[PDB]
Amino acid sequence: SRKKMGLLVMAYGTPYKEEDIERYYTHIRRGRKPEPEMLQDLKDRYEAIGGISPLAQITEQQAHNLEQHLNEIQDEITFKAYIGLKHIEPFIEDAVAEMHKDGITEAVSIVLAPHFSTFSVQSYNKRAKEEAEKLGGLTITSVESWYDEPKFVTYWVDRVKETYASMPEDERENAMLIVSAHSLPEKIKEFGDPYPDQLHESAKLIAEGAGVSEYAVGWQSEGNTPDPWLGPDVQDLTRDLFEQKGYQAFVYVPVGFVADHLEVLYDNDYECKVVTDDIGASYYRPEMPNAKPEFIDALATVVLKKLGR
Ligand SMILES: [Cl-]
Ligand SMILES: [Cl-]
Ligand SMILES: [Mg+2]
Ligand SMILES: [Mg+2]
Ligand SMILES: [Mg+2]
Repeated sequence: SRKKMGLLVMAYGTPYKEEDIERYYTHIRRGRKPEPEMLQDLKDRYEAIGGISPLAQITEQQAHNLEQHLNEIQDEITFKAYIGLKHIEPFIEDAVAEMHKDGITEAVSIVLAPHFSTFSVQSYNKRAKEEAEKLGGLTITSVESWYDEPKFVTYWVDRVKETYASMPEDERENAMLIVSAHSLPEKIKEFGDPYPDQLHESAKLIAEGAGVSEYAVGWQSEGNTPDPWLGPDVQDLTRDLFEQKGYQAFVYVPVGFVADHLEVLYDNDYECKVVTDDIGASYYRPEMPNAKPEFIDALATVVLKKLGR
């Protein structure tokens, strides 16, 4: 009696093993293979964060739990999850072609990145729809953003509350909250890309809900191109804020990311920790959503709301 629908879960993607590093970054670098020294460094970074194997598993677990949960909280639709990635197989097109072959005719998509941007989200959705249009007989409704879903805000608000609560007294009174997301080229502004504003809005909503009056907005993990990228970078912001007010502790909320991957386990947990360790301040970074029940419910609500349920 249920209506069959495809659940297209898209994401950036991650290597499955150390030997994937080369091709994964070549793709990210738009066809330019990393030099020998860079390849070695990347391997060292992944080893330092506990290994690669767990990365892709988080995404698979996210897609799977979301599929099971949605199927349990409503009784009108039966969802079937398909993972589509940008930088490694299964690619976005591959997932769409599979849904078609399996007989899916109606699907709903969601990107594992809360803020809309013309660079990624719009591109992912555009590519999924074009593949479906090319195959025919299949339509897709795409979630464009969900950073403002109350349940998602609540997740971070609660994590931040716990973090400040566990803080000593003299730290709680001189702590700074830094909310960040993946940095992108500044040129996106020429299209009126709401990306920057959505990050600032997430920061305001999380700070307000947690009761934190002192916070800043930062970017991280910027790529390497001649054109300028959104700033300031979390590393510089941390130092700059310290040099002007001398905070004793920094709380990092990489709201732009949803899992324990390299741009949090290393770009925050290591690179940011280096700076805080250097200035003599305490480092804090709340648990990422990953595949936890609270997060999966938030995502389920996002999907159902998109479908008018
Ligand atoms: Cl939407
Ligand atoms: Cl949006
Ligand atoms: Mg091996
Ligand atoms: Mg919206
Ligand atoms: Mg970097």
